[PDB]
Amino acid sequence: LIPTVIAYDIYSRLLKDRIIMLGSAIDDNVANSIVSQLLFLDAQDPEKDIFLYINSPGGSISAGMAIYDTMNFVKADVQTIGMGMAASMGSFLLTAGANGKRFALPNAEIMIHQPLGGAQGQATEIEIAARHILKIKERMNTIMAEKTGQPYEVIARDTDRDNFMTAQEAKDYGLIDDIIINK
Amino acid sequence: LIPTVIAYDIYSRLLKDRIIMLGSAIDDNVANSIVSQLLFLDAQDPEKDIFLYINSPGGSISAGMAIYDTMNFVKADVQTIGMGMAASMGSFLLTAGANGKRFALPNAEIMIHQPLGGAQGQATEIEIAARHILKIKERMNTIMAEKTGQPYEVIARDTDRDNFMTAQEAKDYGLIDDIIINKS
Amino acid sequence: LIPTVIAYDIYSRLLKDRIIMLGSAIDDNVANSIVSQLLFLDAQDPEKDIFLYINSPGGSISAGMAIYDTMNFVKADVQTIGMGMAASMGSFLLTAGANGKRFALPNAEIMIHQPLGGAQGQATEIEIAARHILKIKERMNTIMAEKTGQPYEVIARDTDRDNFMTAQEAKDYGLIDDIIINKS
Amino acid sequence: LIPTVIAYDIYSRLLKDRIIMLGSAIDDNVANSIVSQLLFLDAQDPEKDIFLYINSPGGSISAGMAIYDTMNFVKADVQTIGMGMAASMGSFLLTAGANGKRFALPNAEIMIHQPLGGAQGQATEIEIAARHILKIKERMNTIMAEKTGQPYEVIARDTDRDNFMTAQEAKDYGLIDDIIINKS
Amino acid sequence: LIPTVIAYDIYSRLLKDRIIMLGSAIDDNVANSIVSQLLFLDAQDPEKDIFLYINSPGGSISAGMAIYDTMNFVKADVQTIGMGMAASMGSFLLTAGANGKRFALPNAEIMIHQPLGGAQGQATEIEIAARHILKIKERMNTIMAEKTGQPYEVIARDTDRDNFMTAQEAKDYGLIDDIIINK
Amino acid sequence: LIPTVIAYDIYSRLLKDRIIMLGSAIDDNVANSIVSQLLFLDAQDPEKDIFLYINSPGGSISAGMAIYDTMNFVKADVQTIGMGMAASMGSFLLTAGANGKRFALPNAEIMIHQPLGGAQGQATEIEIAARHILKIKERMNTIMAEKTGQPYEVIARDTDRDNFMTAQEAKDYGLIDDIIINKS
Amino acid sequence: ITNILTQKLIDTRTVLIYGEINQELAEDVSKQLLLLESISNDPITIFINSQGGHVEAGDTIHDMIKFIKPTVKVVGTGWVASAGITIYLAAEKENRFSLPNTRYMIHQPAGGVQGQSTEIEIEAKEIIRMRERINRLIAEATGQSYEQISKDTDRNFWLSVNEAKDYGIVNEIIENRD
Amino acid sequence: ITNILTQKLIDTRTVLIYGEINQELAEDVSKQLLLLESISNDPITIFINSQGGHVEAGDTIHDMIKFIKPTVKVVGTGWVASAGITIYLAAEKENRFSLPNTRYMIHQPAGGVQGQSTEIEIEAKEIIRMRERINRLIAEATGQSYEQISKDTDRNFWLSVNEAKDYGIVNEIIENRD
Amino acid sequence: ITNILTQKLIDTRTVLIYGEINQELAEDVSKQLLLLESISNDPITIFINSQGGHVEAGDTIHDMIKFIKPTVKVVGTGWVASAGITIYLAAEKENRFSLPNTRYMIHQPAGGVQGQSTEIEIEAKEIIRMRERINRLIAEATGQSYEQISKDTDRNFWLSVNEAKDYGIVNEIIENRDG
Amino acid sequence: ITNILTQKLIDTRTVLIYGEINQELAEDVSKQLLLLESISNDPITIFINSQGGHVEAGDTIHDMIKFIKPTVKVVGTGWVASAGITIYLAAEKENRFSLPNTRYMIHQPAGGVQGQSTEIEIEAKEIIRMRERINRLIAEATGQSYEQISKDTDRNFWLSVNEAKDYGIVNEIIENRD
Amino acid sequence: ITNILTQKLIDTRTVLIYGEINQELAEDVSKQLLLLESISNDPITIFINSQGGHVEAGDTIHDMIKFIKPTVKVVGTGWVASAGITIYLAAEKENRFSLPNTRYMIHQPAGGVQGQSTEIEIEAKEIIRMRERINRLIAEATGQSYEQISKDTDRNFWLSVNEAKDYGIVNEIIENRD
Ligand code: NA
Ligand code: NA
Ligand code: NA
Ligand code: NA
Ligand code: NA
Ligand code: NA
Ligand code: NA
Ligand code: NA
Ligand code: NA
Ligand code: NA
Ligand code: NA
Repeated sequence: LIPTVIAYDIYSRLLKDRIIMLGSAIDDNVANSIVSQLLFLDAQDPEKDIFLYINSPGGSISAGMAIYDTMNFVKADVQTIGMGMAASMGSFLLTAGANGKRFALPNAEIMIHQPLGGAQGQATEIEIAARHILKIKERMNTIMAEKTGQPYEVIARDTDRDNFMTAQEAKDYGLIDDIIINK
Repeated sequence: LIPTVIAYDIYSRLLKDRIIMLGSAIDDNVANSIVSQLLFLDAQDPEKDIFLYINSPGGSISAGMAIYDTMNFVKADVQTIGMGMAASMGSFLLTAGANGKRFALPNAEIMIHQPLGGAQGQATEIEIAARHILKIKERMNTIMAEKTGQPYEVIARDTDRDNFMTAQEAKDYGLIDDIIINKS
Repeated sequence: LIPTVIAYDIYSRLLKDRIIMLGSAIDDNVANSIVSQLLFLDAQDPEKDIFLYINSPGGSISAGMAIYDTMNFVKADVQTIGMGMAASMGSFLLTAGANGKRFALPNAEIMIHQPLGGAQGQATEIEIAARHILKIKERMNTIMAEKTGQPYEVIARDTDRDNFMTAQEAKDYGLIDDIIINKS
Repeated sequence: LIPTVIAYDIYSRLLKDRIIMLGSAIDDNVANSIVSQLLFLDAQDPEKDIFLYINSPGGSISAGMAIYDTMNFVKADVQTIGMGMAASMGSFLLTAGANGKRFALPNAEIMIHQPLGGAQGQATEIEIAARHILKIKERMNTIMAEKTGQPYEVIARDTDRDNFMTAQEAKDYGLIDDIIINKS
Repeated sequence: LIPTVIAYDIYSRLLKDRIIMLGSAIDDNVANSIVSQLLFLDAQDPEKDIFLYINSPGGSISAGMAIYDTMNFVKADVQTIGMGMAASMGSFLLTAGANGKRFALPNAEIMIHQPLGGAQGQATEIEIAARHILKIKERMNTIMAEKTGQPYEVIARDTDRDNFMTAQEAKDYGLIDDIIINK
Repeated sequence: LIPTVIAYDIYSRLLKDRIIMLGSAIDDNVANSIVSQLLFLDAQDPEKDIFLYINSPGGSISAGMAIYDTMNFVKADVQTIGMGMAASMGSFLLTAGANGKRFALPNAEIMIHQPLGGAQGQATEIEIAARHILKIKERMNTIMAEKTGQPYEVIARDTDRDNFMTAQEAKDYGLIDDIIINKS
Repeated sequence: ITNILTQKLIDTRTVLIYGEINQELAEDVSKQLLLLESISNDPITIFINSQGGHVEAGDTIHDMIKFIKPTVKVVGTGWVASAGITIYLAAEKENRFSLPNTRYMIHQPAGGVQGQSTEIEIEAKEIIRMRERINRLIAEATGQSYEQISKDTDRNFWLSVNEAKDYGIVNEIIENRD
Repeated sequence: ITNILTQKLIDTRTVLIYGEINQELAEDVSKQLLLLESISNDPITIFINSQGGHVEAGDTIHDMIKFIKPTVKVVGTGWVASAGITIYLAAEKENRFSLPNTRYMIHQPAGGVQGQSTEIEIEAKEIIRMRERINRLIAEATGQSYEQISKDTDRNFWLSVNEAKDYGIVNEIIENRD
Repeated sequence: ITNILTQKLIDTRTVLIYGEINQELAEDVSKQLLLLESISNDPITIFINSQGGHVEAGDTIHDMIKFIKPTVKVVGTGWVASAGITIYLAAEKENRFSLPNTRYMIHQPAGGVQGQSTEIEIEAKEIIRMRERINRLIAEATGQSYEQISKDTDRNFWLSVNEAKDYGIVNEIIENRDG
Repeated sequence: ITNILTQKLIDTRTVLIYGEINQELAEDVSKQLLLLESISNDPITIFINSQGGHVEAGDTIHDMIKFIKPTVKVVGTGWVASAGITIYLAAEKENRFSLPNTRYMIHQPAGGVQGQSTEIEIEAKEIIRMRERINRLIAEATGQSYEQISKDTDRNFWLSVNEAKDYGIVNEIIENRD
Repeated sequence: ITNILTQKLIDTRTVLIYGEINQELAEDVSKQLLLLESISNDPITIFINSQGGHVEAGDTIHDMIKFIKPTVKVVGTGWVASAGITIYLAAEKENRFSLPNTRYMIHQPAGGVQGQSTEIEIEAKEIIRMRERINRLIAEATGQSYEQISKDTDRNFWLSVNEAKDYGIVNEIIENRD
């Protein structure tokens, strides 16, 4: 279903109220759409808050990083609301929302994560790839430590393998600020 | 064949009367559409009821959970009408409608269910996945126990395997409030 | 190759005259479209008859059941016209039309049928599936017995395997009320 | 290469002059489009002739039979013009045009045919399928005998295998009334 | 990528000047489009010439035959212009243009051809198919003999295998009336 | 999920503010779009700066070279902003922005690279391909040496294998002029 | 020492029919039966574990069992179904044994046709005849009437080892060589 | 010298059942058992490493083990599951051994049906019967009651080597030939 | 002359375990070991080059090595990993040799499940038990404590030939037959 | 007469290593080497035509060549690359021959990893170690320094038969048996 | 009687090289040549029908032909192309025969590379060297100059049996054993 309403389509109509829906795996395409929407909304009114709904299993780290940097770039506060599932890059983006304005709905699943990747070719190429992803892991952990208030070692320990959390546990963890129930 | 009657396509026209059709397997895409429709309808008029028709075999638990949380989030009462088949997440969403406003058509099939999933990798990864889905099962059972009025143990027992129900059986079980037979 | 005519496409134009074309296999998608069209037409004018053309090999039983329940739900009389082929769920829907308003064109094929399905997994799961489809078979036979005027045992006997009928045979059986040849 | 011309596309523009293009294999989809077009044109003006251009290798017998019955159903005379290839159900539809108003262009190929089908399963199922297609063959031959003026045995003999004809041969045979060369 | 110019697309715009582009393999779909365009243009103004550009490797004989019969059916003269490649049914259609109004651009390739087909099944079915395609071959040769001015035997001899021609050779042969270079 | 807001789509709306989004692998298609956008924006107002956002893993060298030459061709200054990932041809294009107007967001990854290719056929054909790609490598290194201020040998050394950089490292290297963190 | 070894295999006078019945399997069995027949006229034991398969291959094995001089004894094991039953029923009733964990199944034959009515019609007549031939063969070997077999093989007719005995398929259920 | 070599293999009176249980494997085992039986009445040792597979193939091997004269001893190794258990349980309790690193699993049988209700219903009755037959077989060989086995095989019932001993599947856990 | 030839192969009392550990390979090894045992009680040498594979197949080979009377000596070559290690560790410590160019790897077992929670839960309990059984087996043969092995097998634990010696996997690194 | 024939093959004391180096090939070579060793202590000739393949399989063949008592002579033919070189370099320098039309190639090892950083990191450390082990092995057998080999194997290092001689890989280029 | 039969095959001293040249075929030929050499020093006849294939496999067969003591005679039949020519040209000119219906083809070697410039460049240098090595080999055996061969192998250079004779590839065209 891609229903329309008056010839505005439904996501376009929600965008007019400064709501961005991130509801799929994050790749370069999705990233570009989200980035453009953030850039557009800030150009229109830098004073009003933006609402970024996140229901994503994650995806490309660099793609999500484009969204992340754009969130911080725009003058407007980007509120983040986690619904359904916010995993990997999805939960990273969720934690990246403006201070005091990071929320999740009561039954949203949050999952945090060590970076995933691949390395192919000669030993030198594999080392280059390993060093690169290790660097990525370390700066991701650093940003997460900062946003949550957890010490670096705690983030590193807790993202070693898939770590699933309830909205309440995420709040406890400092990944979100509050749980939203009603309007 | 998706007809366009005056400019509106048929689902858009029904949405103007606050009717949302959930008529497919629930995934992230479908979830996002339903969520947006709920959010939009509540923004337009928080006082008027929303009508969510459900004909779904289920799908992603987290995707359905987005719809579920949005249903409770919006100020408007979300009425649920089960038609054809409401199974797994579909029947969960059906039971999640506003109190006294959960219905099914006379020949609608309802099916309740233990969560389905997968686990791959090393023993540690499999344990992580097992613990996760067990947690999911337990909170799903808890929410169902609450919505139906059945005790937790009864939900756990009755969802162990595929459990098919008539509309009448669903009503007796607490899943729905009443059966609609005619418009009046 | 769907031609437009005056911003309507051809099916939209026919819908404006309260004609719904069911011309494919019935699945959740098709069901949702037909249901929406029925719901829309009844909202517009509950007093005027709806015309449902059926040319379908059948499909999902639950999907067709959504259409079936909606046909009975709407206040308007749903006339059914069988053209080409009305098999399985298609012929079930054909027989479900308003009394005295079930027709077929002279060379339309009608076929009636025992339900088709599948069962996979452990013995318990297979039993659950078997019991479920048997229950479905029995209520389908019951509804058909009622609509045709045939006794239950006759429907059960005659749907054991694929049973092909001419429009005339369908009329004499009680599946349809009349054969339409020319315009009124 | 589907061009528009003025908000109509090219087939829509031709439909406004009561011309229907049947230019593909006949299946349920194509049938529904043709049927809708015939139904629409007759509703608009039952007095004016309809022009059905046929360039089809055939297809589903039941699908074509929907078109066939609709051609006879509508009050308007349906003229048939064969161009390129009219084979199987295509040539059947060509012969089904209004008396004196069945034409083919000079180099159009016409091919007549015994029904094609399939049968799978147990001996009983295969027999059911065989009896069904035999019945279909016999009523098709009967209708063709009637439209051409040939005796039944002649149609049965001449459709045993693929039978290709020139427009002239089709005219001698009684399949078509005449050949159109110019717009005179 | 079909460019537009003002709700008209580029082919629609050219159709308004009575130009039909046949620029692909000929099948039932293409045939129906061309036929509809010819029928439409003649209904609009039976007095003005139609321009059929042909750049086709050929295709279905019956499909092309629909176009052929429609070309002769319409009152308007159908001019044919061969560009790039006019092979098989393409060159047949090229030769089918109105007398004195069959052209090719200087470097257009023309190829003439015996019919191609297939036959499957029992001996009887194969014979039926063979007799049918032989009949097709003979009436195609007859129409070509007539349009070119060549005797039947010459067409039959020269189409036995793929026969490639320059625009100049096509003119000498009688397939086209003249070569266009400039406007 | 590409919103159409007022009709403009979101990228069209950003283009009206002279913003071009290069957010995919560079091939002939993407190149043609970017080139057209650059050509269009310069035709509209040669005095105002263009903003080229780059989030690309690279792609075809010749395709990117079309964009590169167009960037230098247009009178307007093309500002480049690297976000997410600018690798291979992506980072080449990033460095190709107007002097003092090459930026990256704080966490953007930049990667520089020796050209990738293939060679098939006889020894002569392989030599032709090898000589060609070597020539390409050498002129790419030359242009990079020029844009960064690094000596040729340094570029050649540092692009021998995948070389990943932070925005800060890209700045100290000369690939970008500064890092934008906030809108100030 | 492979002298006293394959001699031992051949001394058992035992043929194994395990798996899908096809022409390859029919060839193996035919060879073994013909080989054993030329050695002596002593009885031959056939162990059958078969879901069935190709009916004409089953016919060949059936007819070959009756064709050779030596008395053939059959022992059903695991399952014996369709074409498998035809083979099993080649042995005289006194010689039809079953191991305890065996189930039995008879049904009507199945197939497919594509083409013209005439072609379909021809193949239909043929499968009806085959259904009749097999039903009569079953009836004859089993003691049941043609119409009883005809009615029972309408759908898959599964029989436990004991029911197969009552039905006339199996004569004696054995657990040991005695 | 291949004289004293395959003679040595056959002198061990040892059969290996490793991998998926199917009709091919049932044929190999049947041949080997029949071969060993005709040589002498000395005991036969079977080493089983099997995840299971085709139940009717398992039934054949089970019944063949009981059918032949020689006493059969079984040694579970790696894992013994489903149809594998049925084979394992063919040996008398005193003769059921296990190597230390073995796990055991019993469960209800599985399958699939597609078609009409009637066809599905028929196959459902059949798999229920099979579930019952196997459960009774397990119960009988194991010492447990039918209802205990019936309850335990509801889902995959995994047993460590020691639990398999307590349960009555394994009799003696051995590490050495003694 | 094939008399004095395959006699020569069998006189070596040598079994090669090269490649993926599966049930087929377990059957070959079992046959060879049982064959060699019935010939004499002289020692048997096993050369292992294996990345591992099926754990239950590895268990069988492991248990069979201990089951037969003859003393079994193992020589690690190329690599010995996962189920391969289990096989290798069946031999008594004094009899565990390695060629110089060999690396060793222990890790926790892996697998997959699809279905209902109950089914997943059941299989999870099962793989946890398997992880524990193998870790104890490794600990016992190796001299390390259960918790040390448990901690080390968390991820892929690669060991060079010398580290495998220090760890208690390999006892003696050899280059020659001693000749 | 197959007596004097395969005796003749085994009298040559010749092993052929042609094609991709894998564990199967390692098993064949190991068997042949162990077989030849138990026959006598006379020298063994190995002809190598190999593009390489699995490094651990190459390691096994390398170590087995040194392990057995008989002196092993190697003859490079066609090409000897990667794991092939490791095998070739197992022989003492005096015993390393090449036929005239042979080329040689050494390079660093290759592989792939997918998963978490930790998993990638672990495998990276492992391939670095392998690169070092092989480079040292090459250096040692060849006479070159570790850093020279390390620098040269950065990319594919192709050597003609004469350059392979100069480099210390090949000792003597031969055309005839003498 | 298989005594006097395979003895007869080996008495012919005949090796057949039919089909694609690969490492497997190189192994077969090597074995046969080494086997025949240890039997006696009598001449060996090789019949070649080959479109070519793997150049390094061709190199091995070429070098092995020269390596063994017995004089090798080659008979070209059907076609001899690429790597096939290299093998053919291993024999001394006096010993290079052809059957009447044979054609011959020499061309430059072919291949593929994917990756970085450096990798492509390395492989390019390597195929240029290979082209040169093969061209010199052809020139030497054939009597033509290096630059003549170099010019002719630019594209596929097809030669009829008579032209192959004139060119110095074939020495004598024969129809009978004499
Ligand atoms: Na911000
Ligand atoms: Na609500
Ligand atoms: Na109604
Ligand atoms: Na009419
Ligand atoms: Na005309
Ligand atoms: Na510029
Ligand atoms: Na007999
Ligand atoms: Na016994
Ligand atoms: Na031992
Ligand atoms: Na040595
Ligand atoms: Na020589």
